[PDB]
Amino acid sequence: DEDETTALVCDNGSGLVKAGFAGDDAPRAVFPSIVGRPRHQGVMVGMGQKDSYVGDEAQSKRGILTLKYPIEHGIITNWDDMEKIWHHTFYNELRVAPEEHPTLLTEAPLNPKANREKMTQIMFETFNVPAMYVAIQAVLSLYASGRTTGIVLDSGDGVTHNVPIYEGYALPHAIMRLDLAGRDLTDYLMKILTERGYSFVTTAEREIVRDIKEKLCYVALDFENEMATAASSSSLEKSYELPDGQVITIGNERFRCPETLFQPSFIGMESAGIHETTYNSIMKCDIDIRKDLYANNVMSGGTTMYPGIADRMQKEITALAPSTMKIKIIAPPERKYSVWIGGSILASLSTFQQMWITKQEYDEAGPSIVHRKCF
Amino acid sequence: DEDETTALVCDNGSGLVKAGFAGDDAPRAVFPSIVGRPRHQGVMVGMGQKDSYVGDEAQSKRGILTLKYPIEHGIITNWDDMEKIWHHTFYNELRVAPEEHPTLLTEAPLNPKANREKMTQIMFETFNVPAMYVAIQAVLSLYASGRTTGIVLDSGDGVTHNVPIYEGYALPHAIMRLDLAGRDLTDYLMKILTERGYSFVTTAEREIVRDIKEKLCYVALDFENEMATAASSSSLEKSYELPDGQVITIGNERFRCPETLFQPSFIGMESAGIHETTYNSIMKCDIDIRKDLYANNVMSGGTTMYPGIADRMQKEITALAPSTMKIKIIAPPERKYSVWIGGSILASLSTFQQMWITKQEYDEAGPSIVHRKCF
Amino acid sequence: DEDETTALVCDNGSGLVKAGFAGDDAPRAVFPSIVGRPRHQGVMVGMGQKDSYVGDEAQSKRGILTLKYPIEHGIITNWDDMEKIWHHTFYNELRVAPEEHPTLLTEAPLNPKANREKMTQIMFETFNVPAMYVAIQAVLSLYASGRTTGIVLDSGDGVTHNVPIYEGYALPHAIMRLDLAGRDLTDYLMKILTERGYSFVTTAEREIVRDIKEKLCYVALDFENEMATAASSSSLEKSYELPDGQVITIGNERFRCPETLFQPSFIGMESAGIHETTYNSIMKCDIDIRKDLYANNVMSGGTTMYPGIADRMQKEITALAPSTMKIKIIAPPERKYSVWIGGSILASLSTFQQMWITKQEYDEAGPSIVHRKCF
Repeated sequence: DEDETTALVCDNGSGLVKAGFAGDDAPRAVFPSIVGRPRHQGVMVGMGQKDSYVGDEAQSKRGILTLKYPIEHGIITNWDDMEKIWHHTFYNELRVAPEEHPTLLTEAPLNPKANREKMTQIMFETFNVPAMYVAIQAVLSLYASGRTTGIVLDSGDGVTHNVPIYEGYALPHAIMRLDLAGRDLTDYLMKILTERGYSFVTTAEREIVRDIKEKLCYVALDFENEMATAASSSSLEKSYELPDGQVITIGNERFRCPETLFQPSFIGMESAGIHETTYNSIMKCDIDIRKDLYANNVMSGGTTMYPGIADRMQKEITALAPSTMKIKIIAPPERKYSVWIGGSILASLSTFQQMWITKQEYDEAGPSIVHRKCF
Repeated sequence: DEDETTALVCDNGSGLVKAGFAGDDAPRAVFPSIVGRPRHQGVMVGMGQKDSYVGDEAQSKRGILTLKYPIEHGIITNWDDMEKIWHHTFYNELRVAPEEHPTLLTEAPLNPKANREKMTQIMFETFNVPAMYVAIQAVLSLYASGRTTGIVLDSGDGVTHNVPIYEGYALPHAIMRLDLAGRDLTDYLMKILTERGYSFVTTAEREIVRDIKEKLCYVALDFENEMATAASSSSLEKSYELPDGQVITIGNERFRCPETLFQPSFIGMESAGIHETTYNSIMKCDIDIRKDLYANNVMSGGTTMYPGIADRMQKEITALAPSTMKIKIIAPPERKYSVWIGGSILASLSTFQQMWITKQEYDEAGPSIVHRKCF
Repeated sequence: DEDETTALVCDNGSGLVKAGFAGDDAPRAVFPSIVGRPRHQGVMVGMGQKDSYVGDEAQSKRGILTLKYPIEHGIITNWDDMEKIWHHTFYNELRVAPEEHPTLLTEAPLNPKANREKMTQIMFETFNVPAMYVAIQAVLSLYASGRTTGIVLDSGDGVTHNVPIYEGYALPHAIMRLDLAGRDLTDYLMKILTERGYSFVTTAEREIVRDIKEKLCYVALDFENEMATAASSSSLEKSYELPDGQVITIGNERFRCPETLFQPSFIGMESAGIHETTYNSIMKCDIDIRKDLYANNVMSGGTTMYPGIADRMQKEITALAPSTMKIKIIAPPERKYSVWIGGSILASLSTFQQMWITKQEYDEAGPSIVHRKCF
């Protein structure tokens, strides 16, 4: 017990952190990974004039901020903010003490040697956690699927990826990435709205554009019919209500914004997203593994979650792929949190006492062991 | 004992003083802060030529006096009138010997350094009280509400005020004063009662119109339905008996005077009243305030008390505010007295023996220490 | 002539409307966008029961009326009120027959388009104007500067904006609206005056504090020093007398409010103010047009007319900008009407007989052709 369920899992995600204990099905703490600092002196009536707090406190909610998004594009960018974040992860969010709990964290698909180490320097030297672990975001998604071989295509908030997996780890020459994903299409949804209207330009009109992404967005299975069919009498017309009585008629719009992730092109770079990108990821992968991977293409993230995406993947990657390979997407129900759940199962596991990085090993060898125990 | 409840508390309020001791629920002395002086060499009563009268004395004998008001616009203008008043406060009202009682005097929330220092001068250097404290009114009103988390919107008699507090650090650029309040409203009630027919000609016809305000009046929860239906058959008629048996019927007048505190404007520019003035005791500074403020919006003072003001505030700030904030007003029972009460409870506090400004601290260091021990 | 001078222009701003004819240097009608409605049945001196008043006439009757603001944040939220405004704009304000008059009406930087079109319905279907145009406000401020290319910051009433225009094409991907502007930076100044020493009595006096910003208010070149400096001996001290004998000794206040536009502050509204939000508008638009953006940064609008604001802008954006790139503000003398002057010239234009959206095209194809004629 004392290790086995007290183990923690804390996905440092591209916009939101997911923390908890191990062997929980779904995260104990979820928060926008943002800290900031005063542009002016200012107090309320409350307690004592503090320097920086974190998350939904400073995001739903950021006036005197200088917003720092310290984990940009899934690689922890600022470490004074990150530390404050983990302080908030324990002594606010999980209501626990660091020296008591081993932690499992996730990292970037190409997290550099020394950043993985920088994580480990802080987690022992300020946080003093008794044991710890960090595993790559993608391997944990395929592990939440529970397949040892495959190809994960992660398009969460600030990063799109493709990582083959076969019997244990990843393949960095195949591994694709893209810096435009779950965020970038929400603002773009505001454009397509602001070609319809909209107008959404308060903060409270901008952060609701986000939610309209989550509901009203679809991925068009054939844009040729659909876009044109929207403008007759038809359907496509849906609506939302504002904080007041104004209806938000959105029709010939709903499907335009996800389509982007299925061909992001922009004047003198072509940022080919989701599909051809798998074919070229697997075409850099092992030739004997390819077959399985064609059938074991799995998705994860916020912006893999739009309605229509799986069918849309199913037709597309096939048209590209060599017709003897039985191809098939695995995009499970829980695929916005899978990165974490893989972690949870990876910690509450009878074998895992071997794979912990401990107190002692750290003092003896220093952070490079956390690289060498991984690969 | 020798300090504890020998400790005095004395609110210098814009028209009214509240003196007393530490550890009392309700003020021991209360008087109208008028200073009279005869316009005639009139050898008076059981003692002949008197230079002055203070409190109700000055209010009876007005016809022979000139009336002075030292705490005008929140602050201590002339220090001979003040000192006369405090001599009345101790040597007449409280009946104490000044040299055995620590005092607490209050201070107007934008009380200049030297003005705090000048209360500090007179208490020790002439009154010779062994110890003292000067206290930011909105911090005493705060405390009394069992909270340090809560924005005082003081609106007394000659003052409106919104002061936000960081455990003492009362923000020096969100604090507000706005002098249109209980006095402006009383003269308004006279005005409207005259349009109605009536003649508030003499002093005996004039000071009754104040008390009518204090009790018979209301704040509309919507000004349409009220200020239409009242002019018919309906309700809303109330009546007062005079110094004689002539009844004074008030119906379309009653609820206009408190309404004023919310909505002036006519034609020109763009400005605020209570609600918008609390929407910019909002827009000011700190990132991690807000969620506290909107839910913990307090009120205090003489012109806060008229029936309807809480529910009227509660709709109003909410329509202005972005609709993710859980908003809630707080308007306590005793809210023309809180200013003193939390004062009193703050002097009978076990933590306070560091805080008292003493004889010695003053002979060693002198005046500024009262400010420097606080802000 | 028959088209040329008889063309109208009517900038529907978030508080004030600006109207007139083609060619004219300065607007023929400037009115408050106040539809006021009665809470009463009754008759005025010589005039019977009307359902509404619009502009100044409504404002004068406040006590008996309910006011609304239909063009909140720049966007037409209620169409009963809007239609009432335009009906007043022709049949009262511009004193002409609409069916003889092409009209040019502005629209917010990213307006609604279902609303550009709803505006296109009412103007033909009820006001039968022979032709008309709807024009993007900020594009008309760069058009008052006679340029095809430049980034425009328009901070008018409850509108603040950043628009990058390249060769007559307003890039919707960088367009900020901020929601702290000419109003918000008055209502606050209102009360800091009152903190010091003031009050505003009854139904009218709220609306003197825009004139106070527009005349007195300074943008300090350093806030830390100036804050202390004001409270020493120093200067800052000047005074404004009322329409009665109350002097407004404002000194220590005068600089604090224009400063707000260089980073508005509280919590549930991010507002990196003026400087960073331009940088983050420009950096959404490409380098080969960034050279023309940094040289061609523009400001129109009431509150960007501040004493200090150009010089402050000049230091403040440059501290964020990549260092060799040459910057200079385009903030011309007439920058509180520019939006209408863009319109007036754009009607008085030899080429425009192809660019009128005609009587006929409307009956054949309907409203969206007015957005499709724009692009």
